Amino acid sequence: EVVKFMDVYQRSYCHPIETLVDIFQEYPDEIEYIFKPSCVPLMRCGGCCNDEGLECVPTEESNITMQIMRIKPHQGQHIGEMSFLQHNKCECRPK
Amino acid sequence: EVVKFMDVYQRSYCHPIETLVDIFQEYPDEIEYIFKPSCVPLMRCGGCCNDEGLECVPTEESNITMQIMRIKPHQGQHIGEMSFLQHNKCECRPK
Amino acid sequence: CDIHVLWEWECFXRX
Repeated sequence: EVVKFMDVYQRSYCHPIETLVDIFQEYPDEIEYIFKPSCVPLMRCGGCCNDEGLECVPTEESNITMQIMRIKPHQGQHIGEMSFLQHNKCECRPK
Repeated sequence: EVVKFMDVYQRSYCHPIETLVDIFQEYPDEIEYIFKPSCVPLMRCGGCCNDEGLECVPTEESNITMQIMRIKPHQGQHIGEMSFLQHNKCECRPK
Repeated sequence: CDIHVLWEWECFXRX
């Protein structure tokens, strides 16, 4: 039950993958609040390139909207809509 | 469609997720070689917990074997098996 | 075998 080479290469080469991302990364302006959940799942470019002088970066972006709980200290728990950026295609470019 | 609260939460709570991991970071000792591909897909703990004093951590691990191409500078390209650690179960625990 | 794109077995000949 060893994973064969071309399978390994194909599954690791630069493409959009489901990545759990802290909401504060996307909304650093709203650092005073607490969010539930604190992490959200987003298609983002990752994996490797043929060379260690190339980076995996996106070429087509898009937005998705999710319901997130937001708590301000000495204030209420609100559930509300927040928008996040997703990556649809990726390319290997020089670093 | 707007993703519903309960669905966001279920998808992002502490669990094993396919993750692209740099082979250098798993074997810093073998820093002399070049790897192709240079990262691999592994089941690892990710996601968030109900609280900000808990970490997502593994409770059950195992090994998977993959065919990797190992290149030494001024030497040949050899494809051989390497072993990596996977997480099978995850739980939220204190830090 | 262009370094910027994905794959053919006969790229991996050359190694």
